[PDB]
Parts: sequence; C-alpha cells; structure tokens
Amino acid sequence: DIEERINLIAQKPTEEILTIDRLKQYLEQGIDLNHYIGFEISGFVHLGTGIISMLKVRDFQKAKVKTTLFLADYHSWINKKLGGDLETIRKVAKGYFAEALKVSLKTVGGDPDEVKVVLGSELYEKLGIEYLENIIKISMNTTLNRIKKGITIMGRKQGESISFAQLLYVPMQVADIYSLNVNLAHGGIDQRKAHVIAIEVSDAFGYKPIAVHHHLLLGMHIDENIRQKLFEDSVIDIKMSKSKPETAIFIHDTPEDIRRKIRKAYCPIGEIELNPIIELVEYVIYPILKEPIVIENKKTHQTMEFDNVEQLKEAYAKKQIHPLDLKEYVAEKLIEILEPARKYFLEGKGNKYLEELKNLQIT
Amino acid sequence: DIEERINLIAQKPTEEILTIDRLKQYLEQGIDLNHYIGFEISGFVHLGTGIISMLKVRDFQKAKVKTTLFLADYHSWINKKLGGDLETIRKVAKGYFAEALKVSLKTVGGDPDEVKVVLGSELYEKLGIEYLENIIKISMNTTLNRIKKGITIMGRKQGESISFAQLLYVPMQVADIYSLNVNLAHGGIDQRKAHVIAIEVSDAFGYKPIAVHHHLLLGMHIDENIRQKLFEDSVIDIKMSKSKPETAIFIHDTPEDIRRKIRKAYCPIGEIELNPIIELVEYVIYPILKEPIVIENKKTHQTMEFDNVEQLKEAYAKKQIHPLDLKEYVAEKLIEILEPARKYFLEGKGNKYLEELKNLQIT
Repeated sequence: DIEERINLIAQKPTEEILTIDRLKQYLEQGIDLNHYIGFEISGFVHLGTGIISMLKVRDFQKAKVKTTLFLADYHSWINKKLGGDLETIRKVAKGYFAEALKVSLKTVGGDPDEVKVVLGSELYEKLGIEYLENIIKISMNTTLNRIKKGITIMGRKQGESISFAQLLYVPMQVADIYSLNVNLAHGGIDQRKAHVIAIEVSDAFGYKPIAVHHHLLLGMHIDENIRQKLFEDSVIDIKMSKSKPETAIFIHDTPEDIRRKIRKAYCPIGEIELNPIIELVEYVIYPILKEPIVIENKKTHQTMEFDNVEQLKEAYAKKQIHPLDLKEYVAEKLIEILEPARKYFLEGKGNKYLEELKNLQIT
Repeated sequence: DIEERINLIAQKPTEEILTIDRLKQYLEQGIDLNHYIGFEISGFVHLGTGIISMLKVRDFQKAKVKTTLFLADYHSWINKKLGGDLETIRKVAKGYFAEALKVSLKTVGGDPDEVKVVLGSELYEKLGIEYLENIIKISMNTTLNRIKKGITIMGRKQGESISFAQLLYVPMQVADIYSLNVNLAHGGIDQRKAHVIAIEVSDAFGYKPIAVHHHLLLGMHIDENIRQKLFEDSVIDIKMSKSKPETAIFIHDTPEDIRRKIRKAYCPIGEIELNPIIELVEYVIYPILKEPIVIENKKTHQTMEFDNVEQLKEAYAKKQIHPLDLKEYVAEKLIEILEPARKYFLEGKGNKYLEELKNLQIT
C-alpha cells in the first residue's frame, strides 16, 4: 500500500516533493503526516487557487493524512490585500473564502467535513508565546539574504518597494508549519523557498517537514511575448491571478463567461510547452475525472478518444486536433464541473458571502 | 513647577531629549508620562548600566512620572547572551539583575519600591496578540535599511555577521514602548535610532513617545589610540562593557579592585575631551551627591574646593590638579557610594544571586 500512497501524494497536480525518500521514511516508521496549505485572503477563488489545491487536499485525504486549510489573515494584512483592513480580511476568511475552498474540495471530489479550517489570528492567540518563540528560533538560524530572496512566496519581485513586514512574512510562514506540527507542507511551486527554509531550521524543532508543491496553473493570456531565455522565470512569470479578471476562470463564473474566456485564450497549433488549454486538461480536467478524453471534430464527424493526457499532447503536437474543438471541450467540461459550485454561490447559500462580503467591501 | 520638572528630566546625566517641545506640550496639557528602560540581561551590573540609568530613574521619580524597569529576556536570547539559554537569562533577570538595578536605584537615592519590574516574556504573554500586531504595524511603516542601520541598539556593528532575529530586535523594541503605553522612552544614546523609529511609527499608535538618552559612561582603558577623525563613532567607540572586566567598575567590586581599576585608568594632564576620570565626576559622583567637590593635594597641603564640575574642568585644563589625587578622590568617593550595594551583594541577601546565578551558570 505504501507506494499507492506516495503515488497518491505525488500525482499529476504535484510538480515536486521534497523529498520522496523522507516521505518514504515517514511511512516506513508509521509516522503520521499532518498537512496544511496557506491561503492569503485575496480576491475570488479561481481554478489555480481553489481547484488544483483542493485536488491535492482530496488526494491527501485518500492517502490517509490529516488535512488542514489555513487562512493567513495576517499575511494578507501585510500585503495590503482587500484594502488592508484586518476585519474585512477576517470575514471573507471566516465566510466567503473558507466556504469557497470547501465547495471546491467537494467539487473536485473531497470531503469538506474531514478537513480543518484554521484562522491565523485564532491560532496565534491560542499558542501565544510559542508562536513568537518559533519565529525567533527560525530568525536566529536564517540569514537576511535568504529572507530577502524568498519574496516570491507572496508573489512580489525583489525590485519592488518593500516593508519589513513582508520580510517578516517568511519566518512567520515557517512558524506556521512548525506551530501546527505539520509534517507535509503544501502549496504552490512559488511557495518552495519558504518551505526550503523550514527544512533548514528543522534543527530547532526536531523534525524535517516534507514539502509538496503543485503546478501553478497558468493564465489564459500569455499571448504577450514573455519569451524566457536563460529569478528570471520567477519575476517575469504570469499566472492566473485576481487583478486580471478576464484571464481568470473563477469557480462562480457564468457559463457565458467561461466560454468567452476559454475562447480568447492562448492556444498555438502544435505547441504544447506553454498552452494554457492543455494545462487545464492536464492539471484540472483529467485529475478531477479520469474518464477517457473525448474531443469531437467538426470538419470530420468522428470523435477522438485518448486514454490519458499524454496521448492528447501527442495528437496536439501532430496538429490532429483543431484548437477550437479543444477549447469548446474544455469550456463544456469546466462548466459541468463547476456547476455545483456555481449553484451554491450564485443560486444558494454562497450568494450572501459572494455578493456582499467580497463586492460590498470593494469601494 | 513645569520648568523644574524639565530640568529634572533634562539634568546632567541626560545627553539628549527628543523633543523638549514635545515634553513641554505633554506637561502643558497635563498628560501623564510613562517611562521604561530596556535592559539586556548580560554580565554584571556596572556604573554605566546601573548607576547612571538609576540616576535617571530617580530623577524621573522626583519629576512625578511613572518609572518601569524592563528585563528584555528575548532581546538577550537573540544576542546569544549568557550562553543563549532562555531559562538562565530568566533567573538573573528575576533574581540577580532586578535586585541589582533596585539596589542601584536606592544607592543613587531612588525608591526601588516605586518602580515596576516587568519581564519581557510575561508582558508578551499578557498581551498575546496585541504585541504581534504592534510588531507588524511597526514593520509595515519602516524600511529594511532603517532596521539594518539600527543595529547599534544592541551594540553590534553593521559589518559583523548577522541573523534575522537581530533585525527583528528593532521592531520588537519599538513594540515594547507602544505595548507599555510609554510616553518617555529612556536608554543610552546608543538606543537613539530605535527610539527615532518609534516616533516615525506614532501614526499607527496615536501618540509620539518622547525619547530621553543619557550619557554612555566611558571605560577606563581608552589608552588605545582610537583617534576619531571625520557610523564612524558608533562602530569604533569603546565603553564600559562586560567582556572587559578590568576596565569595568561593577557595583559589587572590592574596594581594592575599585582602587586598582581607577588607578590604571586613562587620565591626561590637562585633556578633558576624553578623560574617563572626570566623566565619573561629571556623570556619576556629582549627580549622586551635589556637595562641593573637594580634592586634597599632596605636594601642597591645601584642599581644592569647586562648587560644580565646570570649575573642576577649568582647573584640570589649567593643570592645577594632579591626576593621582583626582584618581584617589574618585576611588574613595566610588567606594563610599557603592558600599551599601557591596554589603547587600557580598555580605547580605544579594550573595545568593551573585555567587551562583551568575557565576554557577558560567562554565
């Protein structure tokens, strides 16, 4: 069973695990894996922040680990998110953002009742001094350059204007992992540097936490020629974010919005290296539902069935699949998947949080 | 009476007050002045750390302000003081260091029962979240360069090896002032930068704290030619410290030790600009007891009476006072002043803390 668990933790949404041997030792000795993932409360919940993260949380639940959803309200308050008002960030956390992550977990096929939602302020108040001690013990075993290099954890460049709270962010995040006795730290690949610092200070806590980083799902508009020829990739990268609404596919977007956003997305004829459409197939659609991928051509009336995403990338490199039919298949699949979440947020209980907590606070 | 209070807060041990107008506005409106002074628990208590600081605490008590002695155990634990063990630093604080500052306050002529001794850990545990919030609010309104320049608060150079906890020291000290609602921040002139940062973040706390900095009492051995020709003064300065025992006059030193340390001290013939002996007269002896300064020459059998330290510096510039007679007068005066403290620490209750808490912990 052990290998099935590792495969289950190191599945397709996973991009990198540090380290697979440490995870093997942690299962050989019967050790119990605690997991959380940090979420800055910023903007609506889209596919990259919600679906793929919950795809991993569910994959962790099947692997019989403990899962936890962490709402870092202080980390968002440092980055001046949602107007910089702490009370505003706290409601979206306790209200809109938590219910958004739980319905996304149920949508991808997880149990929202089995995971634990922990707010940052309540955790720091519960521990009290132990949190500040962990911060100092981390800061005593790390350098300023390492913290000044781990700015990409929050999605900010090294050249952008700074504040000492943004530097304090990094030991605070490392303190979050140690405070919750988390053995399996999880997040995006942009959250790698802070997790590496956590392993570097395991001497002051008694255990090395294993870091798992999923694939940062890539936005629809990479039509801008940010050609990457080689810090360089970390700064100039662009992904599905919240300042850019038209390139973002939120879990509560109208089917018309999903169609018009998928349609205007970047999709070359045979290119696969940076296609935002096949990435939705590889990291969102197929991981949610593993049934064979069927696209329906127009010019030829035959359907086109592939057992797995590798055969799709084969056929797309051979220019056998027209981009409009792949786009129309992705849009329809995303509509059928998100429709439960859309009903909650637009037609059911979720409307109170989405309509007011997020929009009303916006000036 | 107002001017008598300002004179009483801005007396000879005071080197600089920021700002005298702000202190005048704070007394014109009847505002109440809260005071603390931070103490890293490091080494024995000598004249610079104990006597002159308590001379100001007593001067503050006469000015009818509230006084508080703060034992920054986390700040010493960051600087790896006393072996870096938190529990060891906590006992000297609760035991040796607190009783040392209180008997020094009673020696200079203050009330040890009127001041409040506050430990850092107990304060941070009492406030809990409010302390961490204040730290973030300070760090959000300050830059990294300002914190990277305020390293001299703990007595460390910019070029020396660093740790992120030493940088976090500075917003923590600013958070100490705001957490205790301190309107009159007090310390050495080396503690000026952190107090300036506190005024710079008064926007996030609702009041500008007034900073008072006393004269850093200067060590016996400045015979080394650290000639200062112009950061430069802050790095290369040398003062009465605890790594250098022979240049330090502790409050519990044997009269033989005080004599042999005063005797080998630096004392030019007519120079006054850097004489460690006249500084003991100007900032220690005369402020404690304001009776006319009487030195007794040997070659001429006449005594030499001066109303105040300015006339001493006049006569010393005229080479009318031989350095051995000034040294023998300073040594005898320091012996008669510290003898109450010596009895407590060497012959009375203080021996248990001094003999064991400090020496036993040393390996």
